[PDB]
Amino acid sequence: ACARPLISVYSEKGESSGKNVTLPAVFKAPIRPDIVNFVHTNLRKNNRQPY
Amino acid sequence: PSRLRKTRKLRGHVSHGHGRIGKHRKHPGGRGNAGGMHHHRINFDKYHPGYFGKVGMRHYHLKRNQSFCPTVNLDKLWTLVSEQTRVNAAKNKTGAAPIIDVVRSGYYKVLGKGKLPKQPVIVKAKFFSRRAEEKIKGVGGACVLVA
Amino acid sequence: APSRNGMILKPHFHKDWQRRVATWFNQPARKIRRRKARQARARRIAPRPASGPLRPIVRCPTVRYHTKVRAGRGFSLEELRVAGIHKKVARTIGISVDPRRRNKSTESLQANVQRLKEYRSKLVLFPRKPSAPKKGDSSAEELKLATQLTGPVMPIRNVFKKEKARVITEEEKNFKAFASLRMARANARLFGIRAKRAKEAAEQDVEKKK
RNA sequence: GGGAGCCCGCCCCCGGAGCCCCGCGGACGCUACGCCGCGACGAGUAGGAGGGCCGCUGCGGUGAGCCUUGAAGCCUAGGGC
RNA sequence: GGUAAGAAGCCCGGCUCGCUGGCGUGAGCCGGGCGUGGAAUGGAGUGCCUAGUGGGCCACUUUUGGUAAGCAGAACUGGCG
RNA sequence: GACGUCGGCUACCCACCCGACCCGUCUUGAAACACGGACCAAGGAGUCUAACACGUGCGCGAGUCGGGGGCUCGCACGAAAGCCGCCGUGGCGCAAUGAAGGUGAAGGCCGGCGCGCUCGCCGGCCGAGGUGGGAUCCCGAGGCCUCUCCAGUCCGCCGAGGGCGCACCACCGGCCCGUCUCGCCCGCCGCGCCGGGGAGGUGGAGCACGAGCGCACGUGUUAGGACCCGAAAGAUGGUGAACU
RNA sequence: CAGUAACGGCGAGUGAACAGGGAAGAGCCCAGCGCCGAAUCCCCGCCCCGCGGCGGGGCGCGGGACAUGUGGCGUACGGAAGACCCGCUCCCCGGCGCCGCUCGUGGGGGGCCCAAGUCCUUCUGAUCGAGGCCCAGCCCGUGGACGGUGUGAGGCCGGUAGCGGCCCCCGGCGCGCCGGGCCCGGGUCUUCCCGGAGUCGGGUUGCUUGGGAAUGCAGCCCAAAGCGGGUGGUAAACUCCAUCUAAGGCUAAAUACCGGCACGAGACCGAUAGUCAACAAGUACCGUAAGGGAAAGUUGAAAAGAACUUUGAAGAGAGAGUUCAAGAGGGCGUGAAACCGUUAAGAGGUAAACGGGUGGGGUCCGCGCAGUCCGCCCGGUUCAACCCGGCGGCGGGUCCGGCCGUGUCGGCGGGUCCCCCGACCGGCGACCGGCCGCCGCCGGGCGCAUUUCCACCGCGGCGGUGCGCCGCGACCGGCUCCGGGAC
Ligand SMILES: [Mg+2]
Ligand SMILES: [Mg+2]
Ligand SMILES: [Mg+2]
Ligand SMILES: [Mg+2]
Ligand SMILES: [Mg+2]
Ligand SMILES: [Mg+2]
Ligand SMILES: [Mg+2]
Ligand SMILES: [Mg+2]
Ligand SMILES: [Mg+2]
Ligand SMILES: [Mg+2]
Ligand SMILES: [Mg+2]
Ligand SMILES: [Mg+2]
Ligand SMILES: [Mg+2]
Ligand SMILES: [Mg+2]
Ligand SMILES: [Mg+2]
Ligand SMILES: [Mg+2]
Ligand SMILES: [Mg+2]
Ligand SMILES: [Mg+2]
Repeated sequence: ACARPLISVYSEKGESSGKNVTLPAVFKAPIRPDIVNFVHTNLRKNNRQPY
Repeated sequence: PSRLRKTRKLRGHVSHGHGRIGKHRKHPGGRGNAGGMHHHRINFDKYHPGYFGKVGMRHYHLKRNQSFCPTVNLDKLWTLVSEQTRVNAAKNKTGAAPIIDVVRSGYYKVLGKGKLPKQPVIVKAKFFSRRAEEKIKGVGGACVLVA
Repeated sequence: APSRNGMILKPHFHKDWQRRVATWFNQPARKIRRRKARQARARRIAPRPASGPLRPIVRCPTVRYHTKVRAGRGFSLEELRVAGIHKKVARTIGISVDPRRRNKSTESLQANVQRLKEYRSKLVLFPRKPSAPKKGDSSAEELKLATQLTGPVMPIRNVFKKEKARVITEEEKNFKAFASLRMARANARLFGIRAKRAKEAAEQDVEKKK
């Protein structure tokens, strides 16, 4: 359970309103560039037509 | 990725890594498992003992459903039931001895491997072994046969 | 040629297999076509269930499973007779009927009859014409719902009965499961030969009489 | 902390002792996959391994990239790495 | 050409034995005490995959057949390959 | 020394001294009186699928999985992506051993009941044995000191010595299945050509507090056309007596 | 399931089925057995409807087929007929027209259309280029795909998006009418009925299969029965069990689709590649024939395709002209190498060519009309120092106060997920409001021994260097020698 601050929402013209939302725990997940690169490279081949 | 493969490093070399005295021919020794008795006998006899020959009785129409009998050891028997059932044991001062059905979890035969905790159980199974029954009786349980 | 302890492998690629290679690039198009056909068929029968007719309760053979319950092809004629539904009428109301299925056990018969009764209870029989004839439901339960029934009708669930903790007596403790199994196997193996020996002894006594 | 020594007290802090060590903060050195110092060694066919900011083509991102005030390609007794 | 030049070695005390024995052996288990075991040089041990090779030749020395051979055939070592 | 003078290693041409035989290949041996080769441009030969084994990276982990199917989009990017009482039908692993009928992995200690009979039966206790080597961790006398003598809790380094001892190796024991020998007893719904247990050898791809599953990369061996080019052949179906 | 059971010089190799999870799911009809007066069917004539996938009805002692068997009931899940228990009477075919335009969110086909710069400068032969235009800039945007237009265009044009519009045809679902066909049930009981022959099966031999004392298909021979027959993966006898009813027939869906019709797409090739064929390609051409089978794209934006003068018989040139460019001139974009002619330079009796080291001559390159190269410190017009106000920032702790936030304790107050105050601790960069110290900026002072720019005479101190050719001194390291003395 990492420290998750509060993120302020903004209106259609900027000028952040009074509503606030706590940071979801997904943004505190570990950053794994190798895993992202592996998954992206293996997944980008699935939309490929045969030749 | 052919980029990382060995063929890229062999460009410029005459023999391509297959020797210049003995070239890379089609099938110098034969195709497949040829020569298990002649000229390849040493490999078969020193790495696959019992390859040649026939042993045992034949079974023409063999069905795997008849011989289906999964086994579970007493080492992991309380895992088939929820942990709260095991927590509600050695308690209530009555000797509840909850019933464990292994056919429900997908097991027919109960084997005696492992150590059973000191708590009475009711074990219902298609078949039982002598050691498993001895362990269950010693712990303080009972074995029940179910068809 | 073998080389220092590899597996002995026998690939089945000695025929002209490249002539009969079946690719699966058609798989997403096949799934889309199946989904479109399924949606069109569901739309064609607007109030009827999209899955189709009700299926009976069936237990599986082949002792491997021996305990799972799945959907059958159709209700047997005995079940229809007990439930009181004509075999020719039943197929017109959404009840699967097949005439090959036998009926050995009373429990399966009763379970299927109860299932048929439950299905009949929750059935909305629309009138043939706008005017309501006999056996047609009231117009109150006709505008209340006219939608499909997603998924199988009355889905089959393999339900188990929980057993309460017991008060085990000495009789259960004294029971010998392994010995009983061994004795049962021996009796099954030796029944015929023991009968033959008994017959031989009886014949010996009879020939001693005369 | 006490008892004392070849009348008592101080015997102080680097925002300053100013340095061949400064335990108070620390590169010009820190693309830590980086940088720096010591020693020994350097043949090679068949073959094996590693590094290529060596080269070609196309795809996903990225250079607020280049370009009719001139892209690719080609020629060059020009300047270099 | 084999061995030995010590800690995996010696010296005591006590247990076990369906083995062998007159008492005894013999082996195995536990407790305790004693450390540079000739010279000189090296850091060692261990596990997986694994290509190529499987036509050789020459020379000092020993040596078989042959009159002999830049002949054919062996042993040790060193080279060319 | 500075308006016809400077520096330009490399490249343009020429000269001199030394060295210097044409490349690729078979080969013990090639410059060979061995083979291929006039010259130039373009193309040109270790690939892909499947099955294995090992190594490496990632995720989960006694579990792991997406095959196929289904629900969301009318496909720009998409035939992608997200999800599933389908999360598991099913595969692999978690249990092996016999041809099979089948069987199927824990023991030890303590007190008692039979004569402790290295054998059977009752209650409690410890719960993968022991030996040797074992990276690391624990205790650790004492020493090193500190502007003088003593006392002294504290921050240290070394620390003789004494221990718990990972992983792994070697050995001695234990357990499971088949088989051989010698044997004594236990139970019943049916007392039998019933079933079960012991000790001592041996055979097994076993247990002895687990490590697999899926994806990706590389190497090696194969089936395929199988690194590329090359026959003398064989078979099936058709066309020719305009030559002879 | 499963590379499994099994087959196989049990070698190489071959190799299913059941169950389970799914996609889809739909059941039926004869002969025979029997009951109905052949109650059945086809053809020709006339009348009425519609007739471009020739039908329905009526009128015909008009014909034919059929008793050597048509039609109705009825088929293994039993059927038929009576008895009498129960509630009651709409399905299909052919036409006549009609309203809703019927999901890719208006079903299919076709036709005609629907937003916004050619805005101001500036390049160019020509912009679709560049800069700018009430906010990345001017306007549209449910339209920022694509193609064409003299380059590289959201707004020039066609299109693109749209539950956008209009105009015709077709298909499908529903409404009213006409012609009709149709007197069509369930449960119990009682009485009768209920089966496909040269076929099964057996022997045999050949082929086939995983099927092994023979899986299936077969030529030949034998050749049936009816509580019978078939199957129960080892041949045979006896004995019980389980499961179907063969030798007659029909049927969509989930499945396959290198040919045909019409579309869409690509991490594919880019004219020796990709189909043989990007082009008058299965064409030219070859063979008697079966057959074999190519090579071959590119001017230019626009032909504006060179008028006209001159030599030559002409092919060919010299002028002129077009074009941005013919230094693009009809096989014409770019135009390499092999090879050839000429021009400029060098050289030449051991074939040429090559490696190492210099020299000479050319080609241009970089200087320079000295290049003595700078960069700091020192000597010879305003503000820093110091105050006032404002602004922003940094760090700190009494945690000064609250939030924030981690572990425990308390209120059980709402196995895992939440609320309130109080205490301790990690107060962790998770935030503020005040306090202190400091920093920077702006505005006021601060008028000149301080402060800051420019140029010079110092080569004064430091650092890297000199435009090229050099020379000298001292110190060190490693070598080759020489002269002495002393044991
Ligand atoms: Mg379904
Ligand atoms: Mg060689
Ligand atoms: Mg050879
Ligand atoms: Mg030779
Ligand atoms: Mg050579
Ligand atoms: Mg030649
Ligand atoms: Mg090439
Ligand atoms: Mg291998
Ligand atoms: Mg060939
Ligand atoms: Mg032959
Ligand atoms: Mg398998
Ligand atoms: Mg009839
Ligand atoms: Mg355009
Ligand atoms: Mg455009
Ligand atoms: Mg427009
Ligand atoms: Mg049998
Ligand atoms: Mg071509
Ligand atoms: Mg040209």
